[PDB]
Amino acid sequence: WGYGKHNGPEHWHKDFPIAKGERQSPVDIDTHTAKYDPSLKPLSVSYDQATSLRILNNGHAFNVEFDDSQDKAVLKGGPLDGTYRLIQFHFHWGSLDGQGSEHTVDKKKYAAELHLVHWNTKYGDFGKAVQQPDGLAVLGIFLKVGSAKPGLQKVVDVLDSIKTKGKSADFTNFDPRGLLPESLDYWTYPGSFTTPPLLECVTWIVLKEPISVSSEQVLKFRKLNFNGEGEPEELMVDNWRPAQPLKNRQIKASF
Ligand SMILES: CC(=O)Nc1nnc(S(N)(=O)=O)s1
Ligand SMILES: [Hg+2]
Ligand SMILES: [Zn+2]
Repeated sequence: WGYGKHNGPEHWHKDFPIAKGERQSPVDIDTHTAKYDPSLKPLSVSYDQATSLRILNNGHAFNVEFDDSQDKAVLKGGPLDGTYRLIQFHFHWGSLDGQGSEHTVDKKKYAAELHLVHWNTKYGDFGKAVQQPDGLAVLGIFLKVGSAKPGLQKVVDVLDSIKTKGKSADFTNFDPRGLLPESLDYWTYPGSFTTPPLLECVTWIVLKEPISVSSEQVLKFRKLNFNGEGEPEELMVDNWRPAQPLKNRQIKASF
């Protein structure tokens, strides 16, 4: 599967029939139809103990991986019941600044989207959490092009080392708190992974406020490759899935 004409999102249903399911992601967030729900609690992001391990180009995005053997970096509160552990974060971006996010807000696309993936610890490991309707919680953050985000720079600087598919580099002591917006206001709805296998195990929490990154920072993302070393070079750009039918789900807003 991939993102090109012949293996892109419109073809994914043939190998993963869940592509046409009832709670697929991403979706367009219509701000006027979202329901303010006053019983939604504040989010609790406790990332002071986080331990990053490595950064990896996996052929469709680059992931920073975290040590999740202990409650080191956790998400709770919000719409969640239970503690969810951070296992990795990745981005989806475009070839041009006016496209790149997966979720849109009143049909507006942003330059990129950050996903911080968490799994529900009551299920014991990640592989069990993908068997449950509330197994995962992904925190989504929009990126707009503007001033440099200083906290993103270590990530941008290592990208040359993992240019092609399969490469990795040790990436310790990166603090994910430098990627968070000021406000933790959010929208939440029940959804899925946005890449195959597209499992419907995710409570999505999409933050209202985007973070700014510079043009130079998002250009470095665009220099990555989909292909492996020694293959024809395919630039890793536009690795996003288009919005899916909300199909009678309700988007709740914390504000
Ligand atoms: C192993 C893993 O994390 N897989 C994911 N697949 N899609 C994801 S996304 N784009 O919805 O955050 S995370
Ligand atoms: Hg599931
Ligand atoms: Zn993602």
